[PDB]
Amino acid sequence: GCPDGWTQFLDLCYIYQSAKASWASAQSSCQALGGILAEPDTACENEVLIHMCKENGDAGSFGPWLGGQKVGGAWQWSSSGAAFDYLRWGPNEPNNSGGNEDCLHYNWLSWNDLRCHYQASYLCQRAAE
Ligand SMILES: CC(=O)N[C@@H]1[C@@H](O)[C@H](O[C@@H]2O[C@H](CO)[C@@H](O[C@@H]3O[C@H](CO[C@H]4O[C@H](CO)[C@@H](O)[C@H](O)[C@@H]4O[C@@H]4O[C@H](CO)[C@@H](O)[C@H](O)[C@H]4NC(C)=O)[C@@H](O)[C@H](O[C@H]4O[C@H](CO)[C@@H](O)[C@H](O)[C@@H]4O[C@@H]4O[C@H](CO)[C@@H](O)[C@H](O)[C@H]4NC(C)=O)[C@@H]3O)[C@H](O)[C@H]2NC(C)=O)[C@@H](CO)O[C@H]1O
Ligand SMILES: [Ca+2]
Repeated sequence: GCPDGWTQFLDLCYIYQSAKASWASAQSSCQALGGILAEPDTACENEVLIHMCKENGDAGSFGPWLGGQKVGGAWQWSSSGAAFDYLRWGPNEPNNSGGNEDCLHYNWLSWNDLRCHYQASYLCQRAAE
């Protein structure tokens, strides 16, 4: 079971929220919905979020926040501290442009590193009931 207006995949529920929110603000928003920024650590979870991005007309540059973060030099999922294993970086990413690209988001439907105060839409996940 997933809540109404959310998209189901295996044991997860996702939702796209149109916003102009920093990564931190987006996290706070997902937490109020009982969830977290989406952490697509499998190829198929990414395909589902990508489909949602296309559905919401957010398939180009400065696509939505995801829950990956760069702590020091290490790319990891926020909720778990897990180092990225499966990767979905876009071509020539990550590139750390301007030196402060410490948050994960979709850029042209691929992962990119972006400055965390950039204002974007966001994707949340929660456990299915
Ligand atoms: C109001 C006003 O006038 N404001 C302007 C303000 O717009 C402007 O900011 C610049 O805006 C432009 C236009 O949106 C930006 O250009 C696009 O950037 C996106 C975002 O990704 C880049 O930027 C972020 C940082 O913000 C960074 O995290 C990413 O890594 C990426 O940086 C770039 O990485 C490249 C490798 O990935 C490097 O080689 C670059 O040097 C590096 N850029 C920087 C700034 O360091 C980006 O996605 C866009 O790229 C698409 O479009 C171009 C042109 O068509 C293509 O050449 C690209 O290949 C890419 O196209 C897409 O590529 C996909 C695969 O990658 C394909 O799947 C897609 O189909 C294809 N899509 C299309 C439509 O062809 C742009 O490059 C830019 O970042 C802003 N800043 C700068 C400095 O340019 C500022 C700046 O002057 O001025 C204000 O006045
Ligand atoms: Ca980048």
